[PDB]
Amino acid sequence: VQEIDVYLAKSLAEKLYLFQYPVRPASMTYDDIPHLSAKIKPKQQKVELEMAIDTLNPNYCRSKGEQIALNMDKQTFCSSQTTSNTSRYAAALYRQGELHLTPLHGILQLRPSFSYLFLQKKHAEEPWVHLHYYGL
Amino acid sequence: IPTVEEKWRLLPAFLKVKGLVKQHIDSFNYFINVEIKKIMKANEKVTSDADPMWYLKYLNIYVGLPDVEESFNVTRPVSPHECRLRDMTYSAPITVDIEYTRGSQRIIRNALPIGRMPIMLRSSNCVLTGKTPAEFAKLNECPLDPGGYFIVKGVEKVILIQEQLSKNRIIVEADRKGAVGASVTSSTHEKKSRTNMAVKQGRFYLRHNTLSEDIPIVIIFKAMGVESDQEIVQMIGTEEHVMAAFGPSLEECQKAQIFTQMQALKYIGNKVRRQRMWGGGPKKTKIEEARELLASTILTHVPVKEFNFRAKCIYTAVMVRRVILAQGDNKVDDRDYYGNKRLELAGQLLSLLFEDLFKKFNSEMKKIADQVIPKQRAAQFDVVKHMRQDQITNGMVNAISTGNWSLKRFKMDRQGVTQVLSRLSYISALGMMTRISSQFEKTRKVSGPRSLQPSQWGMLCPSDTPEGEACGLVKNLALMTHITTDMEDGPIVKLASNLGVEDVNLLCGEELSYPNVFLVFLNGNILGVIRDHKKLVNTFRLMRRAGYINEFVSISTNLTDRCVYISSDGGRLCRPYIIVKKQKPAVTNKHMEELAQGYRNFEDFLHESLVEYLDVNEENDCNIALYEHTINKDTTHLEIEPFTLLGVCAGLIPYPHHNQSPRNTYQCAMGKQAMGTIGYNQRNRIDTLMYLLAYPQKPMVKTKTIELIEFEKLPAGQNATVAVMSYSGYDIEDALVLNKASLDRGFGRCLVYKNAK
Amino acid sequence: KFSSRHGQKGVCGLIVPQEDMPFCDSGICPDIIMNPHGFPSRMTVGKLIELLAGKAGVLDGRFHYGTAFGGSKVKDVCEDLVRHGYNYLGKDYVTSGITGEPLEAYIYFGPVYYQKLKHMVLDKMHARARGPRAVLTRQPTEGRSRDGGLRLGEMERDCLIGYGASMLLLERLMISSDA
Amino acid sequence: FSIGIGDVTPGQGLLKAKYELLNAGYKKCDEYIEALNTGKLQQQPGCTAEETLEALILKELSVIRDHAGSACLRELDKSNSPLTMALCGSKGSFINISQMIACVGQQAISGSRVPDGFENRSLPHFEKHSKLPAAKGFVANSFYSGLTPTEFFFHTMAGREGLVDTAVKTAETG
Amino acid sequence: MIIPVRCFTCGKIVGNKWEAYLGLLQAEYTEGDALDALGLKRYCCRRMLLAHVDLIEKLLNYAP
Amino acid sequence: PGTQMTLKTFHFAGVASMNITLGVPRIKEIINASKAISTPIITAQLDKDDDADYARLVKGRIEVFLPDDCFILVKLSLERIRLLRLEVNAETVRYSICTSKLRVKPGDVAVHGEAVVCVTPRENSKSSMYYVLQFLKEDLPKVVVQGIPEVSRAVIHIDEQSGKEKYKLLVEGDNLRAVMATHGVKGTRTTSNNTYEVEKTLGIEAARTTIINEIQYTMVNHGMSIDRRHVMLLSDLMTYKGEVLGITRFGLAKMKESVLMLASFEKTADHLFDAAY
Amino acid sequence: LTKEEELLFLQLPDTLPGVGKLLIRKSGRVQLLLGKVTLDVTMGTACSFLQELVSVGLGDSRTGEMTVLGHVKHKLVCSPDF
Amino acid sequence: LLFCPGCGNGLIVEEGQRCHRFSCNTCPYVHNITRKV
Repeated sequence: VQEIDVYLAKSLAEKLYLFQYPVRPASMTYDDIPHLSAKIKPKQQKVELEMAIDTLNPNYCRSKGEQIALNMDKQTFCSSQTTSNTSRYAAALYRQGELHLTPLHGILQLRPSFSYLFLQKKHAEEPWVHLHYYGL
Repeated sequence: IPTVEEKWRLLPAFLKVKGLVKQHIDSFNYFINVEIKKIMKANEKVTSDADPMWYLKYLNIYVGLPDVEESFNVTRPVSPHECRLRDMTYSAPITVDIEYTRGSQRIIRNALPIGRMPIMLRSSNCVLTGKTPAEFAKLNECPLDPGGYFIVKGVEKVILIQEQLSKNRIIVEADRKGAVGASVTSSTHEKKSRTNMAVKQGRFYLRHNTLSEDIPIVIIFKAMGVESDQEIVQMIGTEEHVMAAFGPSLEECQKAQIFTQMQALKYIGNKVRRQRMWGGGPKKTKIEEARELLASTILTHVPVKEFNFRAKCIYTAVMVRRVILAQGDNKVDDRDYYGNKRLELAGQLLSLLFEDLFKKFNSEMKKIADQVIPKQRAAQFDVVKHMRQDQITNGMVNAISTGNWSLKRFKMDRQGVTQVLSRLSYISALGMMTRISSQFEKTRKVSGPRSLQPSQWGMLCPSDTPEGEACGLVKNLALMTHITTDMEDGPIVKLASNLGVEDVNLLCGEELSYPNVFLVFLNGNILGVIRDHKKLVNTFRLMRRAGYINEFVSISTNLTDRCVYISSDGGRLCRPYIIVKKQKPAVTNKHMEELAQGYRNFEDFLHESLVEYLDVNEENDCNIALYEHTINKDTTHLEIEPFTLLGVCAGLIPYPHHNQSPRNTYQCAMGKQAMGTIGYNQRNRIDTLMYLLAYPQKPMVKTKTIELIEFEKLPAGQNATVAVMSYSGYDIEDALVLNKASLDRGFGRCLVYKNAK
Repeated sequence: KFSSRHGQKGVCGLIVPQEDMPFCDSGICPDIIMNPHGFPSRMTVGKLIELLAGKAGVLDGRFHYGTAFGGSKVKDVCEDLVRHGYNYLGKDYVTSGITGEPLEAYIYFGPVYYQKLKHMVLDKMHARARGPRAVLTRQPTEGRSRDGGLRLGEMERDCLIGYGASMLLLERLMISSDA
Repeated sequence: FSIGIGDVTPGQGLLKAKYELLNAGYKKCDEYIEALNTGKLQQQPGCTAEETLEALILKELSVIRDHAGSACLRELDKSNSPLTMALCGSKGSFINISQMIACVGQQAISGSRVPDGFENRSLPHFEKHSKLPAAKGFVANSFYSGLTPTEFFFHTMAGREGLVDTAVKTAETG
Repeated sequence: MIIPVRCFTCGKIVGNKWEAYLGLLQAEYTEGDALDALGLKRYCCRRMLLAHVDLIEKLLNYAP
Repeated sequence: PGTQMTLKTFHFAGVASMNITLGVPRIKEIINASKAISTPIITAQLDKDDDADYARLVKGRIEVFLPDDCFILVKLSLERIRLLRLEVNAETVRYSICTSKLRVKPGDVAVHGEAVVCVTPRENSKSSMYYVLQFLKEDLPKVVVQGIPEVSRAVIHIDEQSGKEKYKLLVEGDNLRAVMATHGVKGTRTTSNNTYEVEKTLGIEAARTTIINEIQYTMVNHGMSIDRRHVMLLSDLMTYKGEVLGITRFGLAKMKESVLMLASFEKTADHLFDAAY
Repeated sequence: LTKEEELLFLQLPDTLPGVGKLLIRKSGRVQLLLGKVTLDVTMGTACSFLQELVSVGLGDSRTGEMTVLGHVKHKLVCSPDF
Repeated sequence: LLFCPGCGNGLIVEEGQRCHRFSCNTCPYVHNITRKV
């Protein structure tokens, strides 16, 4: 009968935006986040990054990007936004001793954009981005 | 008092507010009441394109009842006699106030007739409701006429009830050759037919309403971009067979090319056939892949109603997974199942015609407005020029009379709907009413949907068949089988957001997971994720069963597929049933001294979980029992009574046990036309074949359902002494030696009338 | 046309006078007569019972019910017939009018409820004097709008030509409409 | 001739031969229907065997009706109607002095017992996935002691053959 | 509509016996015994009263 | 006799499988001789007078593993499954897969594959790097396991009729000459149930007799025995010119017949107007 | 359910303003006895991990720095059961 | 069979002539492969 109590933690959750990845289930793979070159919008995130590709394998057929452009190689994302359970109370970090509720903002899915060829007012302009680590 | 009498005295309890005919009057009452205002919501608001915006605006269109009540017979009030003799028609004008957005500013709100509603005789506007068999003298009419039939130039025209299959619903058949995912949706507008096919050896394409050819699905999923084709395959499924079988289509698409949306979709941008309307796209020169994608908001053409295309994506990706029925050779989904067939009814056809005649009149008003610009006068929109008034009259009467609901917006020029009441007695006067008529049945002589399916035990009669051509194709909705019109989907959306039904925009193609039972079909409308069907469904039942949401909202829990429906839309048959409470029927053997004498006023056996309303589906879930006497303790509902599958015209045989089925089909055809006492009107009226008797006699081996008809006050045949005896070679193949001296003493007169006009 | 309440739609073969019909012993002689040849191959046993609850409901004053899946069984009705003086089986003990002595095998009786249908033999009086082939629409008297009578359509002349006699067919040709 | 009722009442001294055979028949059908989950007998042979506990139960109910019939035509005292309308080919046969005495079962649909039409069960007034001589049409009540509302609705679905048989007969022949 | 003066298969006169039952259904015998205090000792006339529907009253309610 | 009786004849038939197939509507198929017939059923005897095993040997004579990657194609369940189903061989599989290596699409002959005791079918080098697709499907299905190269399922009747034990082959695939190599046989008694096929495969009066007996199977169901001379006359009408063109409901290329039947297309339409113009 | 140190994600049915407590009951029927005593007796949810989420708290690097914190756990729901 | 996990696209060749290795179309990456059915 663990009666653990839930803090209605007011620690600002306006910052909290869930990011989803219906992309990377194959081998528990992650982004190894930095890899930054980071670009993000507040509304329709469109997270554009430095998902530079590995190099151990033989050259990864770099002639592909060299056909048009690869300047290592960004594997960027456009956020498939959703309106969803974020406003239910969309919980957060939970120990076995403490429980901190925080109400998030709109969840956004993330997927590669395949750039093979009114947010622009300021939301699309916003990508000055720094994904970084701080125990907080 | 006993265990039994309770369940056989629920009949006069529900046969008063919603009984045997009264579905007709209920539907049309609502359609007078509110649905006409609903169609008023299709206001004009477009009429002044080349104008200083002199739009009209219907303030409130009611059937003679904006601020008025006695406008329900507007020929100086007139009974059905003064309509069956003078040959006149019922008429109530569909009056309305209008809200000229006039540039000369006279916002004129006069009550303007827009036509006439042919009022169903004995609706909640007629002068024959709430009246006693004494008040039925000055109105020349019986108290116990069926009621619900129209007045067409002095001719009683009933409206046969059709059986048109459900909209909004996948139909995953299995041809002997290949599977067919044919989701024949609608939007109350048109028979849109966005069918998928198992086309060519694992190759999937869409015979959309228009599109010029067969479009490989993976390109379709591109059109609602999920471009990470990994996501396509993982969403369609995660097992071996599904992935492998779908593989060929992604392989063919990629071998063509893999592009995102701005390319490889010109492959469908030009391959579109609704491009055939080059002249129908006069403005918006913007027309190609991106632009049939801009007009791909209507490329919904399905129940699911979003702008971010993930809803249509998952709809196609459950389509594509419920067309590959995991080697769809063993899985079969049959058409003729009365959860699928939803009865469109006299009122519903009148609602289509409400919609279409008001829109046609508004279109001609729009045309007059769009030509009247040179007129510098005030009467660009004025009532005086607004003068098709009382010509919706002709449209309605032509529809009800010729039987032609001739249309343009709904793609059906139906003919053969309305018929004339066979007033040979009041037995066939009912049998004509409460009749359901079949529909396409693609090859009607291919007798698949001709034998009576076990799927409406109750709701349609077993023995009412006109042997010949209309056997199994004209149907008597013959008893207790209540009927639903429409609901509000909102207060199930709320219980979905609460009760543990997720938002599908929080998950991806996990949807092959057996704990995750994920049919949540709120009337076709999209879907709901969360698991725990065996709690959502059961608490939803046990929430409506206690005074909350209106007891009609059936929910099926099938386990072969992950089926949990929420069907809260029209056309549904129904029935009442006694709640067993899983151990013992919740009527407690002593509701009789409330079922009969004083109180539990009534239908308050629906606000107490005591007796409740099923559908076909929910009957496919529950476990009913015939009698209490043989309940075995797993039963969910209880039969009120066995004798109400045999219905109003068909429950006339005495002891229909012992006869064959052919014999009761014969009788339940013959008994209709048999000469009888038309009732109480007879002499006051004039009508063609009033085949009276002169000395009729009540039945004498009668049935508890002969009383309920009230048509044992009006018996149709003499009651005859009879032997069983072979006289002399004339009797032989069903022939009768009827003695004279009883024809002489009056056995079986006739009073054949006829009519010269 | 008659019906029966059991899809047993007989027709008036004879019309006998009163004095010839069998009389039981009390004085009752039939109105209708059936012969027991509509039952054993149609198996309407919902009629051998209706005549039990008629004659048991009137001989006692009752007014009986046989209702779908309920009703009133054969035993109580039999005992009612006993109480007012008849068989369990309600089979009377009739003598024959024609000759004046008992029928050898007993005779079922009791009330039935005969319906009297439409479609008689007076609304169905039809006959045609002559048929020529006209000039207006250049038709013979086909079906209605010219007379009642016949209409040798598809299967009818299909039978007509299928006889096997030469100038029987020739006569049919020479008398068809006009020659 | 006067068919009364005693012409179609079986004695109360050989109703037994219907009740006891109903017990035996339902017993053996239940035995096999239980078996097809464990299979100790067993089907396979048959080939197939999924619904080849169909042919066996079909012929068990056939044995039931044959026994019943032959009980409908022994004690009939020879001074009888329909007995004397099937001893002489006159009107009706020996399978109509049985549907009026002991056992009108079993109906069919297409030379096969009543299919489903609710999922895995014919009628809802029954239990899921459980074929038996009741959940798939088998009337057992002679029209004398007429029937029950789960033996009538399996009668107007083989009854609706002679109304579809004699109604698409004139489709090809015409 | 009105009472057959003769029992179609008996002969007995009947029409004299409908304004007694409407006075002998309120002395409140059982119908089966209002139709024994007036003579009807056969099938026939028991039918011809027990089975008949006096539409006379209800029709004449609005005759003109 | 197609109109009167359909009741106590085609429904007992209550209830069993094994060779009760059609009744009156076979008249339609005989008269029309339409190719859309869904029962091309071709009966034929066997090593008839035998026991179940004695004929079962020839019955068997009448007539599935992991495809891999990294330079390998597939394998087969060449184990006793085939050795207990029907006498074939891994070499037979090699021979079959050699035949066009596919149906209707240009696979290869590749001369050849199956260089192991169990087949290694040597997915031909990716010259058409397009598809492993055909490489999988064209070998996945049956090639040497159809028994006629175009047929539905074969049938077996281990049935004791006419006292002794009869053994037939109710094959369901056109056409005759499928019974060339049924070394049973019984070639004297080979028969058919499709008029136009037996027209070309077998003799003329053979097809006449088959038309006689075909309409004399639609009438053996109970009662009805129409005169044999009537079906004899109909069969004589069938085969004026020898080459059997049975009287169809739409027309025939038989000039000694009546030209009237040609016009009866059910029914007259605009085609006669077009011919008139 | 489970009693661990995950970083979960709840759903709560929408209650307008008319400290929480996961006062788990016996037999696993986990409840939420909350002020305004309404009992949102709830958890046990359809799973995930085809999505490998990240629970970023946007630091607004136009003014701050974003942080990847709480990638994903077994999401939770609430449904006030009756 | 398998999906090139870089940009979520398809796999193409066998390449067993050299080894297990790939050039996923439009996802310019390399992985190895193995084990269809």
